[PDB]
Amino acid sequence: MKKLFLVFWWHMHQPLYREPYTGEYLLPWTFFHAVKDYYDMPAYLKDFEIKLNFNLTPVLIDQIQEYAQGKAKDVFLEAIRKDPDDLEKEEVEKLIEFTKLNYEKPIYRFERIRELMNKEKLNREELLDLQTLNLLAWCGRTLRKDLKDLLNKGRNYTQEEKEYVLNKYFEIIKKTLSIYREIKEEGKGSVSTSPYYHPLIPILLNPNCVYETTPNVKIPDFAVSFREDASKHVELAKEKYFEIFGEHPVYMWPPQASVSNEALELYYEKGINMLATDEVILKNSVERASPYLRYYFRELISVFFRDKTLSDLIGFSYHAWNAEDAVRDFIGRLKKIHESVDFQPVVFVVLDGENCWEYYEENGIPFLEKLYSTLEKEEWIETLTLEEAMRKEDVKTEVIESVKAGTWFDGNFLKWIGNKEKNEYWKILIEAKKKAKNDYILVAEGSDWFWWQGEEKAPFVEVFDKLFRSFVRRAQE
Ligand SMILES: OC[C@H]1O[C@H](O[C@H]2[C@H](O)[C@@H](O)[C@@H](O[C@H]3[C@H](O)[C@@H](O)[C@@H](O[C@H]4[C@H](O)[C@@H](O)[C@@H](O[C@H]5[C@H](O)[C@@H](O)[C@@H](O)O[C@@H]5CO)O[C@@H]4CO)O[C@@H]3CO)O[C@@H]2CO)[C@H](O)[C@@H](O)[C@@H]1O
Repeated sequence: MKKLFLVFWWHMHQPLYREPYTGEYLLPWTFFHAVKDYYDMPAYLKDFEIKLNFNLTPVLIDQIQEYAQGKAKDVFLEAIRKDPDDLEKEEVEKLIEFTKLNYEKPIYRFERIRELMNKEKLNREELLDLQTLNLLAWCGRTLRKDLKDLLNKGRNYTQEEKEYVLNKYFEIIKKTLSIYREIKEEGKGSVSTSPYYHPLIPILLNPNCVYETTPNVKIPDFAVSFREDASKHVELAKEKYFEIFGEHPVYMWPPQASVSNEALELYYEKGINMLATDEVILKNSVERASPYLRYYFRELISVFFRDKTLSDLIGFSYHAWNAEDAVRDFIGRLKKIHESVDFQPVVFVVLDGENCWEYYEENGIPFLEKLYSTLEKEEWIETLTLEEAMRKEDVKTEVIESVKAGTWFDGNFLKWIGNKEKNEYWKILIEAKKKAKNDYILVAEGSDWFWWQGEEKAPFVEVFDKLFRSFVRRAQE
């Protein structure tokens, strides 16, 4: 039987939201995505006989452990936790703006939220509901079955009921990293990591990588070298992986799929057997390649290229469709790949594993449950782990010699460098690295800080600029 080999690689990352001096988490994005996706995505493998693979960044690992140890001083979560009678006006405005940002996401479709937002003034019992419903909107698949009745109530929540939800939420956080260990040991999937603080390795190694796809951009004069710090990102991530899993990582996802001939060399010298990047880089780098093949880079390392179409469909398109339609579309495009090639194709599906689900109905649980059940019965599709895909001899392999540096965002680095605003953050980093006396410089080399800068008016970009400038300052002391 000619088979199609499907590889799912779910990338999970949250930049360090913890302000260095105050030790306060200024955004609750780690807590809400952990209680909703970080435990629940692998928990699918307990109920579906398929293979899924996950990528965890070290900085995400650090935050979840702090939240699981009760040490994270989340300011927003404290506004949820407290009785509304102890709530200052600023915290109440913070709660209402958080609800306004998510008001139109399907996971916030609670009738009570319609009322309370249309309400001009709010009493304590209404504020308790704005807190509790805000927590309950971010409920993952596991606890959605457990707290079904609280979720069915929809209103008239109490302080004790909200605190019960919160303890149940923290139990999931305490169980999160064990499930990644469990699915790795059980063979139900492979776990990978990225360089520690999600940096852009091609830029740190040689900033001239931006001109390979964007020749007339203006980048800041890099008067300092970041090549040593680039190795530290890879090297420290292997130790965090060894801490959690007891072995060194052999598979790594380059942050934002960023690859260069130099990064690939570095990943080879630090022991990475395989990495993955986007189809755009393949089309820029090699003449008429297919993304359905294992690739050897100069015999040193193995590179797989993701399917941009299928991955973006889940990441951006399928949320609008009914669940049955999206799954049928997905299998339809897989059936066309099967007939497009005269070999047994490998189809790599890589995307962020947490951010798309909030825009889906019921946090995407129906779509995922129909996709995993469909994939269970379709026998021309075999889901694989990254390790199984590495050892499989039914996957055609070709050797390539070069790549053109880029990312999965248009094949260029323009989302992080190129304009005056983005270049401001690099000039700050370069000048600070000249004076950097601690490793908080590595936090400031994270990709997220540069992403939010100057693109458009966006949510809580203030908070990102505060942390960047805080990490930079603490890096020079
Ligand atoms: O810009 C218009 C555009 O986006 C709109 O969505 C906005 C959301 O409605 C809003 O919530 C806003 O706020 C958050 C986001 O919700 C939250 O998740 C926050 O946290 C993380 C991600 O969770 C995390 O995964 C990480 O993501 C990385 C990703 O892992 C990596 O693979 C790569 O893709 O880069 C991502 C960023 O580096 O980091 C972010 C933070 O860095 O992110 C936001 C900041 O608070 O998010 C959207 C901003 O507008 C609407 O969808 C629509 O108007 C448009 O499509």
